[PDB]
Amino acid sequence: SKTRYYLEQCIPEMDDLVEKGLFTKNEVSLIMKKRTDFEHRLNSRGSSINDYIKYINYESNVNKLRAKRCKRILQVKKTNSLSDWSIQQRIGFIYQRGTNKFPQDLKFWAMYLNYMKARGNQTSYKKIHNIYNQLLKLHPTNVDIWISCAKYEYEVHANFKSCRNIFQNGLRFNPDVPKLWYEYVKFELNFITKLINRRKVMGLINETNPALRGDIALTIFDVCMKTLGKHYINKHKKMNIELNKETLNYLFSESLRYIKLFDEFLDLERDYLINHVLQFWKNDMYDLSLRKDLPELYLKTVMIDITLNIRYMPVEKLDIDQLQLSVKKYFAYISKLDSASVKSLKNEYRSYLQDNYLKKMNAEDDPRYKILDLIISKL
Amino acid sequence: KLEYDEKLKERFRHMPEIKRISRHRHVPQVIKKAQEIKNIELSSIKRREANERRTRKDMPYISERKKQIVGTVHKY
Amino acid sequence: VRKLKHHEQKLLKKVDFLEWKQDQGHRDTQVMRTYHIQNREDYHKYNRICGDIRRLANKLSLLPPTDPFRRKHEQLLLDKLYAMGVLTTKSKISDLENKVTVSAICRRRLPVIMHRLKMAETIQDAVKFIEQGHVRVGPNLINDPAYLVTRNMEDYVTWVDNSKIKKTLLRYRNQIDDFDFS
RNA sequence: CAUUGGUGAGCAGCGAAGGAUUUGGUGGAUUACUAGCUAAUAGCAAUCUAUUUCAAAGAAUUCAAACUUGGGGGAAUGCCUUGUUGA
RNA sequence: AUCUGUUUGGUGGAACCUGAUUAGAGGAAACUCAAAGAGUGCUAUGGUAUGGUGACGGAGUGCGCUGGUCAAGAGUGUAAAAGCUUUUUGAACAGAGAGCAUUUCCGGCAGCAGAGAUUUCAGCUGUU
RNA sequence: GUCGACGUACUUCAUAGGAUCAUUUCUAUAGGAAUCGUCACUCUUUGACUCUUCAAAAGAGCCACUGAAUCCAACUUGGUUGAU
Repeated sequence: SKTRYYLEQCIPEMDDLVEKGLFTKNEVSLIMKKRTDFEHRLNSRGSSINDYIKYINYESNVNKLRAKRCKRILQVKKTNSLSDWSIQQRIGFIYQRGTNKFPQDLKFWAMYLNYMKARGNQTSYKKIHNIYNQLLKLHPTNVDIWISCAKYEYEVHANFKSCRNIFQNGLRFNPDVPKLWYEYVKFELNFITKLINRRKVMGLINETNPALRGDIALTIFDVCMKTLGKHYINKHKKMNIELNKETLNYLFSESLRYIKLFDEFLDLERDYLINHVLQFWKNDMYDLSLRKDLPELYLKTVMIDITLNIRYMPVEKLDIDQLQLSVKKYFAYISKLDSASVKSLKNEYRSYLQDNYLKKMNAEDDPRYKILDLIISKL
Repeated sequence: KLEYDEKLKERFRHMPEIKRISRHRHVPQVIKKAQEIKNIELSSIKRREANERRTRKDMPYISERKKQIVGTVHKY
Repeated sequence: VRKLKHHEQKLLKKVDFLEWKQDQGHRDTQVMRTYHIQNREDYHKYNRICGDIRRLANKLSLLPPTDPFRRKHEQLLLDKLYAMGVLTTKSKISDLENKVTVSAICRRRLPVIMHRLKMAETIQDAVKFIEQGHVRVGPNLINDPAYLVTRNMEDYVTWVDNSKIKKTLLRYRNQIDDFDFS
């Protein structure tokens, strides 16, 4: 039977261990009794994934004991024999059998992947790719596995082509998940930032382009808005107008969180990216006017633009002319908006300018801070 | 189970009653009678060839795999 | 043994743990169940006696038919077996081979006689009544169930006196006389 | 009227800090009393086995050996017997 | 009604006959013991078991393999063509992990430095 | 006249075609259908046990000690402001 075959496959390792001074024959017999129990539990009916986990833990501690015994007796870090890789091969085989039998246990899949990544020198990139291929075919609608695949390929191999292909296939399978779009934008921004800093490194060693601009991330942004809106409508499909307004509000939050990612990206042209996203939101969506449909969100976007005109610049090195231009834009927006909207926008702008400059610098310390306090009192 | 049975049959095919059971087939009566007629005729040819080999001091022994061939165009 | 599958039965046609050819159909067990025979060897002792009868009958048959010796001995055997009660009739010579059975002898045992005499409802009841000391054949109490009753001896197979069975039947008919001890 | 029918309710009488049925277990007896163990003229009983082995004695059917079978007919092949063939 | 006696339903069940059965026929109790039958449920999965006995693995390279495109050749057709076929070759490109080879390097040590979760990890500089 | 011959009347004797089973594989036919080391559940049949009815009958017997059950008596508690 299968248990007998697997035990007879375990035999040559114990031949090697007895041949070296590492283990006594009785100790080998006790180890094989435990392995007999575990192999019977795996190959019988009524098994669980916990039996696989316990067997892997047992083999791991056997390997640790073997390492200590090889350090102590022979005074060598490792022998050149079968026994130093055979337990590792067995643990990989137990993981493979467990994933084949219960493919739905994502924790066991993660344990398999972590183990195969951890034994880096002995494993193969081909093996990690095969485990990813099996797992991605079995669970194509799990976004985290696609993200982990792309992350492994980006940090370990720095394979930007494979990372792009992984993200594109994953978004083909999961077009409704905002998280995968976000990670794709983050990867592309990381790639172009690394290209920019690599060009800068070259320019300092020795002696434009839409790729360096960020138009790839902008196109991913636009396709994200269309696809996420369409799939959100398909999931939740006068009342249609209310649903469209709710969809626009839902997309607005993801857009603002993309804005926060752009603000996190300091090296990139934040002003360019914010200009593009506010251009998109200035363009009408869902057959309704944005400002008329969501005046609170329109006022929020106007205040966001007015603040981010100078928010990229530090408060210590703030430009009085830029602050005056922002205040003039705020006054124009207040004139355009309703009186309650103008009052709310003025209060928000005053609070933002206060938290920017008034807490940072004193009116006695800076002569321009007195003018800022006067402008805040006027607002 | 089937592979083990085949290997065991191959191992012990040489035994008397295993051979007896294994070679048994039901054969039509015409084919069986013609087989025994051909057996008798072959035995008669064998005794005639034995008499010829007794008469002739040196007769060539021709192979069963040679008997059917009258000739070849290109000689070897 | 579980039920054999089709391919197993072909290779195991002769296999049987419960019926063997030497058992002869469990004829002995059948006869002991019919007549409540307790001893195991009673059928085979009876069968040996039947075999002696049949061997003697075969030899008398191989004698010539118009032989005074043959005719006298066949009539002697027929009369003796009829007097014992093994043979119901004396008409035919061929009954000395056809109608001599173990069951014919077992029908002359005391419980079968009592059950035919309506003394007991079953042969097993008759067996128990014999072992419990209720039955006498003449003045003599018989507690052996294997005791064989002759045609003449049938007329004295009776309940013992002072028997609770005898008192019960007399009390049922309202004819119990306590001076007679019942 | 009878009830040698059932189920009950009550007297006389009997009558000592109760009475009446039923049932499990254990002990003694059920033949007529001379003690336990063993390798037994003795030793042991807390065993010994660190003397427990040597020597002596000891081999007929010249393997005789189913007194052991239900009855009637048989016996391909077994088995038994006898004869024969070749070693 | 010291009227009448048919019906319907209970109770009872002799004689004859008929059928079946026979250590007489049952009944009750169970997380009891035993012999079998039938039907279900359950990844129930080696068509030749795993990535490895330093007889090895990892990295790299060479060869091979795959796909479409382009060019050339050949066949067919034509008044020239176009078109079509190709078990013909070349080049560039995109690959797969899926074969083969290695007389390249790494699975010793010392030191530096970084990162990860005090240890670990690969890497660098030397040496063997 | 349990006699013959003849006449008459009566009684009884057919047979086939096909399939299956029977050889510890094969009943003679390729026109057919069966080769796997058990895990569990459900249902069903049967037999043991223990008790018992029809429904009895017989007690390996006697003493002693030691438990248990049941029915009365007595005592206790509840009960006509309601036991059964």
